[PDB]
Amino acid sequence: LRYPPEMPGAEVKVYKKVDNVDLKLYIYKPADWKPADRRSAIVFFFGGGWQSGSPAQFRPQCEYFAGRGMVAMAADYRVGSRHNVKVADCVADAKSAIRWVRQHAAELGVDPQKIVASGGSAGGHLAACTVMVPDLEAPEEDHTISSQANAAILFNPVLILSREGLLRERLGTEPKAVSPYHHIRAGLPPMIIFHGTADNTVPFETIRLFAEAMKKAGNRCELVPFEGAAHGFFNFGRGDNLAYQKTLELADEFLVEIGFLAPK
Repeated sequence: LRYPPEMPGAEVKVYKKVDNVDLKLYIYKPADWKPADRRSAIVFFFGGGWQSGSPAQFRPQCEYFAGRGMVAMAADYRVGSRHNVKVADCVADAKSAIRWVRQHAAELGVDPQKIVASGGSAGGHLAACTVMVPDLEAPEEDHTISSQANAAILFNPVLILSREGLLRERLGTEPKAVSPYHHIRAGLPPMIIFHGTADNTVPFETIRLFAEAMKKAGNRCELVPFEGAAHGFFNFGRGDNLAYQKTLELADEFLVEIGFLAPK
């Protein structure tokens, strides 16, 4: 992976300007797309510990879901190795991207109620924050436009950043305020999570505990273990793309199930 990324075929849009950085979305439109469409959308946030990473990470997935009829995009967001930011700033950027897509839904051919947030590791944390972590919004945006996504698809996310009830210098808030686990509650959007049982960076148990508490609150939170798999197992090019193909087909089925995508 390289940064800056190369996204051939993508329409580039600046979704946020902050400290003289133009943050871009890379948009992959489906065949027969028209502005008047009301398609589901998916916004991918790359991983990289809130420090590095590249939007190119989820370029293959964007091309897949565009091929299936969604408006699929990969968002850039600020990260520590490039910008003077903390985790809470990345959250604000991720929320800005969801808000921007909803705000621009009509020009994007998008149903503002069918916006999916997705990502891997730190990017999976950001996607989770856009469905359940309150506040941390850009202060000058229009908060009457919701930044909350309507579903989530998480690839070994980080969901617990605080040991309360169970890099702190670079969270930018008290740990609970950026910890999805600490905001579990009823009435949340549906989500599916893929995680390797042998993940040595983000322990599988933290995700199992999250999903159990989330089901107890009545939420559709499906955790799919990948037996013996390590961190990053799902990426294109890893293994023999078996896990890559498998997470796509399970994510596809999840989107058809919740009514965001038509069956193949």
